[PDB]
Amino acid sequence: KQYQMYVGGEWIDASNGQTEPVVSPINEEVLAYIQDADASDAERVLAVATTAQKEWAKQPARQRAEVLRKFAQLIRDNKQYLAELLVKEQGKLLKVALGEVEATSTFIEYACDWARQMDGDIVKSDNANEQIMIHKIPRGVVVAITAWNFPLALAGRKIGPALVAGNSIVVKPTSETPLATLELGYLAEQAGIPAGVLNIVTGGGRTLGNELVGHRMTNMVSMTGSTPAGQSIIRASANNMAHVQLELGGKAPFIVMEDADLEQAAAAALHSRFDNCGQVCTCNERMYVHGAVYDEFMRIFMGKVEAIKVGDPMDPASDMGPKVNANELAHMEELVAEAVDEGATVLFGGKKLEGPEFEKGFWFEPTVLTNVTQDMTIVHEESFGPILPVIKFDSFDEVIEYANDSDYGLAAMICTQNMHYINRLLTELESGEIYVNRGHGEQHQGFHNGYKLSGTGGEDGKYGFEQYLEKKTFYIN
Amino acid sequence: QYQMYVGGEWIDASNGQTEPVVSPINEEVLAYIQDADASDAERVLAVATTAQKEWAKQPARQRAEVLRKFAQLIRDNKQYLAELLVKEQGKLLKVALGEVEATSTFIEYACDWARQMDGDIVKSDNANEQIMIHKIPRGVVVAITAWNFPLALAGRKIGPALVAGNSIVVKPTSETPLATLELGYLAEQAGIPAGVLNIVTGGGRTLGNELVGHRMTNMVSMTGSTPAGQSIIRASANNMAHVQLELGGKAPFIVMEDADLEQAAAAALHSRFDNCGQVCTCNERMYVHGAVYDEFMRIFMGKVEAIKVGDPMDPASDMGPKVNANELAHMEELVAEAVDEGATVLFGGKKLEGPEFEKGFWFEPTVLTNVTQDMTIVHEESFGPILPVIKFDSFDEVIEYANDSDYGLAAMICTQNMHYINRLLTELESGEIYVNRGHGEQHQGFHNGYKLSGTGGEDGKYGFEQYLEKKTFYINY
Ligand SMILES: NC(=O)c1ccc[n+]([C@@H]2O[C@H](COP(=O)([O-])OP(=O)(O)OC[C@H]3O[C@@H](n4cnc5c(N)ncnc54)[C@H](OP(=O)(O)O)[C@@H]3O)[C@@H](O)[C@H]2O)c1
Ligand SMILES: NC(=O)c1ccc[n+]([C@@H]2O[C@H](COP(=O)([O-])OP(=O)(O)OC[C@H]3O[C@@H](n4cnc5c(N)ncnc54)[C@H](OP(=O)(O)O)[C@@H]3O)[C@@H](O)[C@H]2O)c1
Repeated sequence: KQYQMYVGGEWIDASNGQTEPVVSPINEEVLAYIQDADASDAERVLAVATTAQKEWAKQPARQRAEVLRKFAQLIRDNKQYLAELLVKEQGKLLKVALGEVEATSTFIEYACDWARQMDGDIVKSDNANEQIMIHKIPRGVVVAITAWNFPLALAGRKIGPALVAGNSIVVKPTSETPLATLELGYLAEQAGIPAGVLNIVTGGGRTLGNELVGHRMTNMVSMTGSTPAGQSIIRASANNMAHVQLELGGKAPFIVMEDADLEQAAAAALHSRFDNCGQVCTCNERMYVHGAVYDEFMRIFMGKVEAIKVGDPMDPASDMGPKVNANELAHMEELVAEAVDEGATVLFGGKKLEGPEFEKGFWFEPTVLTNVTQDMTIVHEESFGPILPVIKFDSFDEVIEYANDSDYGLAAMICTQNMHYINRLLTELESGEIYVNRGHGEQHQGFHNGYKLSGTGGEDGKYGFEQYLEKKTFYIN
Repeated sequence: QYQMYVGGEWIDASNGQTEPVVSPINEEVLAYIQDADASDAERVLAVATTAQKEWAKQPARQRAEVLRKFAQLIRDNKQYLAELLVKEQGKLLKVALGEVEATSTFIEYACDWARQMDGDIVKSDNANEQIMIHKIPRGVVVAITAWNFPLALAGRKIGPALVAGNSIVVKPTSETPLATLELGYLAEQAGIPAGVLNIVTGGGRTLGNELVGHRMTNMVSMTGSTPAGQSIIRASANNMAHVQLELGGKAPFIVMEDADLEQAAAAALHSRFDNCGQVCTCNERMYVHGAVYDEFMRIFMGKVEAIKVGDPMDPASDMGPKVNANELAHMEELVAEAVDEGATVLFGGKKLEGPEFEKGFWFEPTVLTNVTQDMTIVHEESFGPILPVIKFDSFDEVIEYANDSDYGLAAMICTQNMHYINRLLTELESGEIYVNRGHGEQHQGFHNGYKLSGTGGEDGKYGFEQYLEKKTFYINY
């Protein structure tokens, strides 16, 4: 099977003859080939997107919302096909995959509610017989770049707001897991999305993606991915000063205070690390446990970790599937060996799975490291896998300083029944997305917003949607 | 000789370095300033970070009252600060009095947003859960200013930054810092706590570059040339500070066939030759419909020939000097290049001659005619009293001409045709549009540039809110 690219309502090949394979993490089966365009394909799809946007913007916002609501429902109609495709290309549990498809639909349906919230401002002038008008208008062409952990939902997360607001979009999905995203091309056509309003091109992030983000025709970049790629895009955007909405890496601490409910805290900590095989940007990446509850907490928590069943993600008994590819599995092995080198203990796991049920695929054991000090690399380098270091602490001010000792500042989780600890978080905890007495997991109406190198400018909600519009100011005498 | 205002104290550059400040009127050395390099960035950032922690705890009404007092002290010393602006920058005295006033009203206007910082209570999809989105200060703001209105640009940024609970590190232009440095004295007089307002002087490419990329810089608000802003965007990859950058312009001034010619001629005259062309919204290319060209030009050239160039303290002067020798040479180079490309020097085009102008940097009001759209003077920002004039035949043509540009800040159009004015909203790629009047924006507006004219905009509601960060809480009960 070989996919094409969706450009201007047609299916076309990369102008270089290049393809790229897509490999299942479950069994290393080559699932399909995709086009592997390079920088020379950017201008065509941007020009097509530019032309289509002029007509799309003229459509009443209510019609745009009606088309996208149909698009989102067509996605829901094909939930089972798309979920099984996500399981095969990306490796997530089937039940998580079904949840990702639903989130794709709801990300689009949530944005449709903003179809009627684009009013401008009538501003009173200091000068007589004069009016100041501040209109909201589309930016034009949005470039949307996605990551592989939730590729389909990350696309809907950006398609929805961009098209509702009257923009056209050029989606460059991750090259690791683009197949389900490419299938949206056919549903876009079924829903009646006009030709060129939704484009899907596949190719190298550092070639095609880099050409798209700095291009003259690109008015906005919405991108999800690692911090180094986001930094490259920031540099590129100096060439066009396109608005950049970049949602990048995390190193979320999970803090268990002395007065936490240990059973609630342990279950929240368990899911927050091992959801999606650790491949969540809000994951519990470093667990801080107060020394007074350490022993009792860890006995509860470790009983949970040791019962995680790693297996085939179509098997309903599986609690954790494979890692997405060999590069990411190698990263697990290197983080573990390096942590042993700097003095840490491997309490559980810490190796790739052995045995007949796992000779194909990229399988890593749920891993807990102890005797970890704050300065070890595993406390600072994002893991994005099932590796959890555990650090003791003795006071709030101590763990706060640990929490902020980071280049990342996306998620943070804390379990405590002390309301004054929680109130100090507003001014003292340098994370943009804070969970109190529960695990990670954001909502469409929230604001997914990362401090420091976790991004520059948030996503979702009203403050995410508002970034897909531009302003135009009129001084009218 | 001036020092730098850091942490409530006055100190020298840690290198031994100083830099002269020269009057454009007579080339008199006015003062020496500190010429600090990158090695002074950390220290001023450290005391700003410390001072912000206590500043943000003050009730917002108290911060507004301190800033209101700061704004009135600036007004109290209007005559001293205006004459200082005249000597260091060369603007006309009455414009200098206006700039001082706009410095105070920039701050006073920002004090009105002191009670417009409410967060959001957001209904959760889950029972017994609350989503809270708080608005908080960003932290340390770095403020970089340009030389054409140095004191107002400072106040345009000091006002919103400090009202919102940030601290500020102001790096003024090295060409014209003196009046800006005087603010340090007034900040002590007003009771601004030590370290909330800091003023450091040094090269933008050394000290400024180190300030904008530093880990302690949460936001950059900068005004200046497009190449400098492109350097700041690249540097911001290192910290992902929010960057509010207000860069170059190339504003078209458009005279449609149905324009009130006398009204259009006067608005065009001031829009180009205000502040010797040193305004980012200046009329930089004049498009005149061929059907009114001769009548409009006879009216317009009459007004140009009446411009009196001379001493900016003399109330008879309508235009003062260019700011320095390099900017003056740029005037001579742009004219010579335009002639070599085929333009006519209809008027002016030379350094002023004769005794009375043997000292200082004096250039004549200059009009270039028989210009084609592709000449360099139609594309490269001049920022001086040079005006090319281009014929056109249709609205569609002049929209293409207007948009054929790397800049997209200001635009001016004179017409009676409501259909033309309505088409501007979708077809004219400028963020700040003036209809049947000249340039000049207002504090309640939104000063916003498309393309390489800047990132997000400044002033008003949407400028103020960029000085705030968000924090999202998912609180489970
Ligand atoms: N903060 C959030 O909301 C959020 C949510 C999910 C994931 N993330 C983060 O994203 C990362 C996920 O893994 P990942 O490997 O997919 O991230 P990645 O390697 O940085 O890839 C992200 C995307 O950007 C492209 N890329 C790489 N360089 C680029 C460039 N110079 N210009 C344009 N695009 C470029 C990629 O293309 P190629 O695949 O072709 O290289 C890919 O489509 C993790 O760090 C995770 O924390 C963030
Ligand atoms: N859009 C607006 O609202 C607005 C309003 C007024 C002026 N402008 C523009 O400003 C330009 C003229 O002013 P200007 O000559 O002063 O601009 P400039 O030469 O770019 O200088 C701007 C400021 O930034 C600093 N600079 C230069 N490189 C820097 C860097 N790599 N990092 C940090 N700072 C750096 C400068 O420091 P040093 O000069 O001391 O070395 C200076 O303080 C014109 O193009 C005009 O259009 C824009």
